[PDB]
Amino acid sequence: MKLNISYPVNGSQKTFEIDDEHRIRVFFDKRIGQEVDGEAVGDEFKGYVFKISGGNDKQGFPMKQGVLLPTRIKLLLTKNVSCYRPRRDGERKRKSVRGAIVGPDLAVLALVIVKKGEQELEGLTDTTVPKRLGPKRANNIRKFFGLSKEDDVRDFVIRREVTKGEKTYTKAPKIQRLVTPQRLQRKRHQRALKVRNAQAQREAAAEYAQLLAKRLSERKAEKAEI
Amino acid sequence: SDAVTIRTRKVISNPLLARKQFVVDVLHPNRANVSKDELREKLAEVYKAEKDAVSVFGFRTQFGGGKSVGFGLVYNSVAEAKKFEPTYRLVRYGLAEKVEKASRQQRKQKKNRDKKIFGTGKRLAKKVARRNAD
Amino acid sequence: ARGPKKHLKRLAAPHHWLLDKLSGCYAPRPSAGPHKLRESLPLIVFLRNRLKYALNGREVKAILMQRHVKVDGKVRTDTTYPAGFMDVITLDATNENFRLVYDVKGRFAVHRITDEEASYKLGKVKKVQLGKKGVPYVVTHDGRTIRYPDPNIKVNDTVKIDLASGKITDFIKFDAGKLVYVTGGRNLGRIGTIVHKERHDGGFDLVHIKDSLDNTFVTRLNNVFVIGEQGKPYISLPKGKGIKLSIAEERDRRRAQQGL
RNA sequence: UGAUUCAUAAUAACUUUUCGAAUCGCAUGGCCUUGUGCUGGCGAUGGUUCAUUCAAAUUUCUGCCCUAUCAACUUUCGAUGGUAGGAUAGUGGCCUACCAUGGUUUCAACGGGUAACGGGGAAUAAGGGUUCGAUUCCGGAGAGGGAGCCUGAGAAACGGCU
RNA sequence: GAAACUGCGAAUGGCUCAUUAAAUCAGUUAUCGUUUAUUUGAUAGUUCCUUUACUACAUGGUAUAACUGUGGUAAUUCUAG
Ligand SMILES: [Mg+2]
Ligand SMILES: [Mg+2]
Ligand SMILES: [Mg+2]
Ligand SMILES: [Mg+2]
Ligand SMILES: [Mg+2]
Ligand SMILES: [Mg+2]
Ligand SMILES: [Mg+2]
Ligand SMILES: [Mg+2]
Ligand SMILES: [Mg+2]
Ligand SMILES: [Mg+2]
Ligand SMILES: [Mg+2]
Ligand SMILES: [Mg+2]
Ligand SMILES: [Mg+2]
Ligand SMILES: [Mg+2]
Ligand SMILES: [Mg+2]
Ligand SMILES: [Mg+2]
Ligand SMILES: [Mg+2]
Ligand SMILES: [Mg+2]
Ligand SMILES: [Mg+2]
Ligand SMILES: [Mg+2]
Ligand SMILES: [Mg+2]
Repeated sequence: MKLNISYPVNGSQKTFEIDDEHRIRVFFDKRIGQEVDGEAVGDEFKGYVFKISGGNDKQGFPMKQGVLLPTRIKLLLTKNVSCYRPRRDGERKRKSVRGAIVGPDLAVLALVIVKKGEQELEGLTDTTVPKRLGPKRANNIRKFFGLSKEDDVRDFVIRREVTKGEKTYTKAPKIQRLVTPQRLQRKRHQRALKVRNAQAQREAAAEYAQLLAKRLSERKAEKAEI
Repeated sequence: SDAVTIRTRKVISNPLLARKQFVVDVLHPNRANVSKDELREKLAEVYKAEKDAVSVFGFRTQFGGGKSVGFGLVYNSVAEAKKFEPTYRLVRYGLAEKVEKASRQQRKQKKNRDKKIFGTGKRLAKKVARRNAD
Repeated sequence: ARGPKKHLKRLAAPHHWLLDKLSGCYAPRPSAGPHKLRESLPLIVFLRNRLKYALNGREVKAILMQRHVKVDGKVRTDTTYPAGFMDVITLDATNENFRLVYDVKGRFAVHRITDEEASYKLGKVKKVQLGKKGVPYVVTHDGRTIRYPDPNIKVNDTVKIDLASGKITDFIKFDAGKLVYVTGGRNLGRIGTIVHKERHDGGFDLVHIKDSLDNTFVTRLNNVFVIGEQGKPYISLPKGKGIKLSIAEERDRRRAQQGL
């Protein structure tokens, strides 16, 4: 089968087609999230520790995490689960997923290197893939660059230069949750609106109570005369 | 000498859409169905606007001939005519180029084809190309 | 079935909108709003059909999205906003104000009022009740909750709402000898004074209304709207004053007015 | 209010504690300890409760074709009612538990047929009638047959799912 | 401004008359027997766990799509790491 191996701390990943099934009975009858040692997997993966994180069988059905059961069953999959993307709100689909137990009917395993071995793999460790996006929220930039509570995050924004041959410019994202005078003005407006709303309601209540007292005194005057 | 003698009945001034709207009665004896070019020119000269701020539509000519009755609009400016006037009738008057789209069937077929792709389809196209290469 | 309806068929529209039978299968279903669906007039029907200011519904939308129309002092850019009875429609361009009052045939009339009268409206009290924190409120016929009313205001009274600050300027009681605007039924649009109110505890209090030509008619109290004293109405009445001439006197008026 | 244990208020607490703006645009005024300090406009979108509107659900009275070669039907397994609970958005045998033995019928119940969706209406027009109404408007019901449910204010939805 | 997340709509319309004989439906009531998005109007100074133990309000947190990259299936508006 193929081994989709990913080394996430450089973000890099590649596939090794491993034939000669003496090497891949080390994977058999082991679930997802279980760790294996790479010496039995090969001489090139010597000292490495993989964690089985997923896989696809023949006929392409994915390994659902933590089913049991090295065969395929049809599950009623819901929202926020693997192996299903709902096309409506509240739509559940009876799809067939393949179990978490690794068997010989897999076409590809998914492995994550949780421990680098002795030798350096030619497509997993020597190469580093950069992250596509830097942080965008203010305090996420602050904890990315480790600054402080009070600092200008505007000066620490990761900018990327876009070159169209003749014209080169830079683009920076936005600072979501950025403390701005517009936000302070909006907060102040809401506080002032609550305060003057309560003041105007109390003034209307006091004026109405004066009216009620006047009508009560008039009614008492027009009743005591009788 | 041909006595086109256009007149405008039922005049309503509309500042809401910034125009004057009226019924165009065209008395054209010894003439059949004058044109809308002549009607727009001769309404432009009587309402003093411009040719391109005057809009005419209607003109069902009376049985037996010699009279055509329609509707007319004279906008306060050409920009206010292009803002408020339908695109088909701007295309009629030459104020707008006709948009060249696909037909209705190919537009809806393209939409239903694009409903089957989640995302931009760059990854899907790369996977399909690589897998169909082997 | 299965949910709220969103289409109004033409021929299922209210008859007083005077929509032509042909030219489309559908009628403008009014939005939810201050007035009931069959007792309101949408802005597309007012602008396109009554005032003739727009030829299409596309032009009604083009009028409203420039914030030209305003109903009761607020802009109301909806095409099918339910402008009903007593509603003041101000068009700031063209400098004119309309009050949506019925004509005597039972139809909303194009009635131009002044800018002084456009600064207020009248509202029939639907309920007087105590709200939360013990605060009295009054509900008018156009859905307005008005807090802290006069304690003498009861149901079937008429308040005068100021349309800028929506308060009660004054009010009119429901007594015998006060003007009525009939807002429902086959006597809709008629104006007269209350002779007396017939009680009927259990349901449907009746009102005996007499107009200026001494023609008495009986109307349910849901359809009675007080508009002022004997004479001197608080609103400006439309042309015709709610008299309901018969059809013989109507053709007599037409032959006496078209012959010059 | 025709009428209430209504509206509403108060007291003692209760709560896998509900809401009480960490949202967006445009304009950038005003004041004096000139700090990018304090204030500040027109809106948009949210949001609790009441009212309104659009509704929905249930419901009173009265009205339906032919058939007795259909005279008794209902009550096992809710049929009529009472009490209490559960359930519901809510009334209610809607369901459950315990009691009572009721309820409908020659003024046609119950059953059978319908080549029956009901109505506004249509044809024929002395008057009365007779016949039609799947069909452009209103209401119902259904998405091949049944059943079950998700999401949602609203569906037992089928150009939603099992 | 594609994509995608979120929001709203998808419950309307349209079709058909199979079921259905106090059932639907019609006129008439009732909700003092209820739910109600939206619209419209009104509405919220009280937020402290057992105050003499508060943790930013010039404003808290992570976790995901789109995207990148590696794939499986002959195939689906399949989707996995
Ligand atoms: Mg933001
Ligand atoms: Mg429907
Ligand atoms: Mg509408
Ligand atoms: Mg109980
Ligand atoms: Mg009970
Ligand atoms: Mg029982
Ligand atoms: Mg049938
Ligand atoms: Mg005969
Ligand atoms: Mg029928
Ligand atoms: Mg029918
Ligand atoms: Mg049939
Ligand atoms: Mg129908
Ligand atoms: Mg259905
Ligand atoms: Mg079929
Ligand atoms: Mg079916
Ligand atoms: Mg929805
Ligand atoms: Mg279904
Ligand atoms: Mg279909
Ligand atoms: Mg459908
Ligand atoms: Mg969404
Ligand atoms: Mg909406």
